[PDB]
Amino acid sequence: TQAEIKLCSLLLQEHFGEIVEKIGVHLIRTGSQPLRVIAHDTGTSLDQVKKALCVLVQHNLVSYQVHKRGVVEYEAQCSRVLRMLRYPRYIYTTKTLYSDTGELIVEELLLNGKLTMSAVVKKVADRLTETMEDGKTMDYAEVSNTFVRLADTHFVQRCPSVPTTENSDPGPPPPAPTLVINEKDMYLVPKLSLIGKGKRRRSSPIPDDGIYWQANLDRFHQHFRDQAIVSAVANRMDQTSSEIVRTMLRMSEITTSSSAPFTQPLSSNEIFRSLPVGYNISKQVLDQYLTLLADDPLEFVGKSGDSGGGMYVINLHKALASLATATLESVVQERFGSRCARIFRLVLQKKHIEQKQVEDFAMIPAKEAKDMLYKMLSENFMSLQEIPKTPDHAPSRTFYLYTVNILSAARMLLHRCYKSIANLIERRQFETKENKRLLEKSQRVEAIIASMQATGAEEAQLQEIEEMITAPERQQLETLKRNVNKLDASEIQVDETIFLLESYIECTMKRQ
Amino acid sequence: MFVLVEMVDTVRIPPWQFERKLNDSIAEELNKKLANKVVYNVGLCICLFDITKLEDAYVFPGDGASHTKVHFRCVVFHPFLDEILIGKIKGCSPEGVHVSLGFFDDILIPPESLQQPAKFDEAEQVWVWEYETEEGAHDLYMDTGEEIRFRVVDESFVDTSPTGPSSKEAPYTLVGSISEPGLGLLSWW
Amino acid sequence: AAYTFNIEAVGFSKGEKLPDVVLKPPPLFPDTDYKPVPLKTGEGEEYMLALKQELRETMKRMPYFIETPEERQDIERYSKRYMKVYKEEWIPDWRRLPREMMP
Amino acid sequence: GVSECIIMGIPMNIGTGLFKLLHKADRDPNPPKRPLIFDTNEFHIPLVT
Amino acid sequence: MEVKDANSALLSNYEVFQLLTDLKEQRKESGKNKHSSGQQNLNTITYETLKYISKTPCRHQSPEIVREFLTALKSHKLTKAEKLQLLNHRPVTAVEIQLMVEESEERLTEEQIEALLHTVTSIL
Amino acid sequence: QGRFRGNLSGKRVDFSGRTVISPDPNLRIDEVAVPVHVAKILTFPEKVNKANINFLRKLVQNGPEVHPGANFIQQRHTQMKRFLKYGNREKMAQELKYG
Amino acid sequence: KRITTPYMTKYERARVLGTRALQIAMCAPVMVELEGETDPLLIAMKELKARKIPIIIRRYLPDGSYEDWGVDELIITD
Amino acid sequence: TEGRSRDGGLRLGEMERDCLIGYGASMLLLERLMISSDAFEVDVCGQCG
RNA sequence: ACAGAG
DNA sequence: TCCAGCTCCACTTAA
DNA sequence: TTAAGTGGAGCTGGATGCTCTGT
Repeated sequence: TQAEIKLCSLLLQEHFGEIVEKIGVHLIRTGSQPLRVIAHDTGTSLDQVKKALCVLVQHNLVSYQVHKRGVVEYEAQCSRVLRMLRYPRYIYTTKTLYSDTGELIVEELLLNGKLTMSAVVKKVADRLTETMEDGKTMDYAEVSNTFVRLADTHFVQRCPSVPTTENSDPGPPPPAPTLVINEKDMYLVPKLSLIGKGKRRRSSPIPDDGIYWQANLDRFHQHFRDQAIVSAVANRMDQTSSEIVRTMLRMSEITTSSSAPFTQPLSSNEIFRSLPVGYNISKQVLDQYLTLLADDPLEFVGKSGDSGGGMYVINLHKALASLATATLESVVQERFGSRCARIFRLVLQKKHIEQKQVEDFAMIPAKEAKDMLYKMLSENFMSLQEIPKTPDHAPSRTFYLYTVNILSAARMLLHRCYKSIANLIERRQFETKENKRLLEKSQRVEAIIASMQATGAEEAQLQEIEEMITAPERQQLETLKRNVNKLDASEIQVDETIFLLESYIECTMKRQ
Repeated sequence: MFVLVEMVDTVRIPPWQFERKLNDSIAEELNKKLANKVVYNVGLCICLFDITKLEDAYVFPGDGASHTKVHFRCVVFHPFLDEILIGKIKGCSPEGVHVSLGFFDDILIPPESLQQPAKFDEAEQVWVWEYETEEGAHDLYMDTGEEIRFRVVDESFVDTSPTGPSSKEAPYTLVGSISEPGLGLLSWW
Repeated sequence: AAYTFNIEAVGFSKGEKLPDVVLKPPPLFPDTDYKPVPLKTGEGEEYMLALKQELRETMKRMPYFIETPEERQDIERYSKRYMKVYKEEWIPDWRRLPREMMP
Repeated sequence: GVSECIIMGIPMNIGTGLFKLLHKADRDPNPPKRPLIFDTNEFHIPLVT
Repeated sequence: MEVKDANSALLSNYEVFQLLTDLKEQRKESGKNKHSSGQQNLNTITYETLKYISKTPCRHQSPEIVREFLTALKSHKLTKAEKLQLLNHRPVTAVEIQLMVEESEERLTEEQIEALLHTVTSIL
Repeated sequence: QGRFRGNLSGKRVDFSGRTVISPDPNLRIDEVAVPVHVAKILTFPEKVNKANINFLRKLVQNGPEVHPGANFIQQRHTQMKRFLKYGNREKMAQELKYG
Repeated sequence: KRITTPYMTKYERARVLGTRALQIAMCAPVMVELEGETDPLLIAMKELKARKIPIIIRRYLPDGSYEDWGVDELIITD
Repeated sequence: TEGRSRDGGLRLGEMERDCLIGYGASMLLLERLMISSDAFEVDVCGQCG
């Protein structure tokens, strides 16, 4: 995981600083360590370790468990720091599904890690004073009305809470309080009759104290898993075929776990009432879709039942394999041409095939197909089987059967994506740092405008801003900004490939 | 205007100077090595101030000379930021005014920090200062160096090390200022 | 010239058509047959781009961005109070934090 | 070790390499330091509270 | 070689005047040798540095002149850099004390400034 | 014949000789008789100081062919050896400095 | 106090005569009155017999501590 | 070099090294095998090794 | 690679 | 030419 | 009935004195 530790070295530096990433990378790289050796193995002062640990235990990035002799060891979560890259995709998917108040609720949770409900309804209502005008303040009711609708849909979950020391072990204080999750009240919100108004930044006791709320990242990944399956059906068959897929997965939100190969089977009698009524479809045409989607050999859905009319299940693990295949075959075409992707689809279907059968079955001749075979074994998309005649395993007396393995090529393709994002961040931070003379010069001409904007700001200060020698230099600052906007956007779009890859790698692991 | 700089060093004393007290032979050897030289981060060393601790005088195998580790303090010309000095002019150039400070010579008064009523010359090297009532545009900065009084605003360390294998830039640079009222020649104020 | 190995076990049964001798090494950046697919645009893809650059400027200003402390300042002066970087300090919930982490 | 002192060309530790020699020069460790005049501690109480 | 402390103590230019003069008393009894230019770089930086000091008002001073110049200036609430520059250049008017004292018209009253002119020139 | 046994732990040296041996009881038990053909080839680099300058001037004046003699001469801070068979050795004996 | 042996060993004797001969080979001052000797090792042994060599033998114990013995206070022998 | 035809020079072998250790001779074992065979110096970067 | 010598 | 490690294979106990 | 830990048997990789003197 050298690409993961390199990429986590950048995300901790941009979002938290330099004397925290040395603590943060060292916990990922080596393992769970007590507190005295982290100051030793890195070399910072013991106070700066306590600052760097309290900022990493805040954002749910490192954990702690008590071990033998009462020592506390800190263990980082490498998968969690990589999910700091998907923050702009999280704030937008709570803008489509929820109001702009709910867009700011997730934003204060992702930027502070753990907050109380009383603190977030104040801070969101304060920040929504900028979004409004003309006497209308934001009040604590309609913020909390959006908040409790999130906890009904599990996008905000309660943190693991402190234990009750009056019930469990009264007496000597432990070095670490040994927190524990409670399944019942993760979403059982505390009641708040206290209301108020958001202050407009004029610049001139708590009932849920201890009840901290955090963003539930597993809920979004259940939601993003839906749109990968729903928009796949929308391209293949029909939009009416896609809404039926959209209907079943929305019903399967609260009733199945996030790791289940087959969801709860829903009968076709109750899908009909569950669909929105704008679709002029009968019960019989609804049974026509469910028997032609069952006719798909891709098996997005299945029958799996006979009682209650038409019983049908929609598949979860098999739907990811059809997407991760399409994820893995989309890059074979764009890197090596369309005629090379013909082979990668051929050797995938006929599971073990040789050279002579490929050139026959794919109508690509010798010396042009064999170049497209040999550039994929070196890129680890495709392997040999090497069935021998003798135990000598000599090359002149054996058969080399080509084979495409989905799992080994998907882990390989994910490992390229982590380094691909780290290279984009390194190119942006290179061009940002080398124009630190341009940006500060453009900042000083704007600071004359920014400072003294209204109080005593005469009109004879607008002509000395373009008058400085930055006037032909604006060509490069516009060449700067067209570079930063492309590299930031390409940093986001690679995360679409990661989620289709990482979900397939996660779902195929039994984790026994 | 100086600072003491506390340093450690290992000094070789060759064996023909064993007739002489070791406290005198170390002080002669450290002045032969540190005088008139700009150490990188601390500045220009003038002379040895004192020796503060003198450890054991080992004799290593393969040599008869006595090696001893020396703790000492050295006086260093290193003016702090925003300090007022007095010195003479070396001459004039379109790049600025070259101010001489006795032993030291690289002091640049930049044209962006000159006194504002004259900022550019009439294609001539010697810089002027135009006062309206008397001496318009001819109050000159003479190359013979009458005494001025300037204010240091910037100092810079360039690492004069070899870049590349083997087989003259100024390492200790200093940027003064004159634009404050009261600075300048000793005649003007 | 003859080698230690047999060429006939490598190949070259005719005895001719040996590969040519590379005179100059290949370039650092060999040119590509295919190009990057252009980016996806739209009103959803661009708002996430706008939200991303706002998070850099935000999280660099928050007190969780623990800067490194300054040192080796040369002298004291009265302008230190004018150059005092003021910023509010966040304090955690020590009930959730272990006891070994108090300042 | 002995065998890799012979390879690396440094003198070995056994034999005559076990001890170190000092030269008995006329030396005065800790000589009387020069007193400072300006920056003594009794005249420079700091400015800030 | 290695440096243990970058800025140990501030030095008045009288302390260098006493240092280079007492260095000269044991110097020039043994000339340079042309075994190396170490005796060359020593002699140029020692002679010329004392000549720059020999035009400054740091001459004719004593230790106890400096010991009382810091004594009278103890009750004026000035920094070490503001107490040092009053000894090296001997300010005689109130225009350069606005340079040697930062925000001089805001920390010190006009009488407090003018008493500082009498403090320097009557001791030095 | 590798590096470790053949060239590192044991290696060929110079200032060394090898001859047939033969007895002599008129010597002591701590003496050895070196032939003059080997005593002219083998040299010991004697530094010039205050105690041996009059001896080494005569050993330079004998030269490389008469037996109490010298084959090379090296200046004080130079690394180049003047081969003493040529030149006037009465001049190079007068210029013997210390070191 | 000092607990190690008071007799100079053969290794101390050999290296003291070696380092003293290398010092006398360079132009170091001689503590005894030489009488026509040219080999520096012979002058070193005359200085050893007369107890005048300015070398302090520092003996390192295997833990890290040491003892500073003078040459003029070890018992010399054959 | 090797032999009498090539003006060779003699060999402190493996066994004669073992005798010089037994005497405790450290500087003689340094002079024979470093100073008078193949003495040399190298430039070493102390950072990257 | 072979022969010698101690 | 002689000798320690490494790996393969039957052979009891234990459930 | 069989899972498993440990014996005995075969395979493999290592080693075997110091120099000069010549063709």
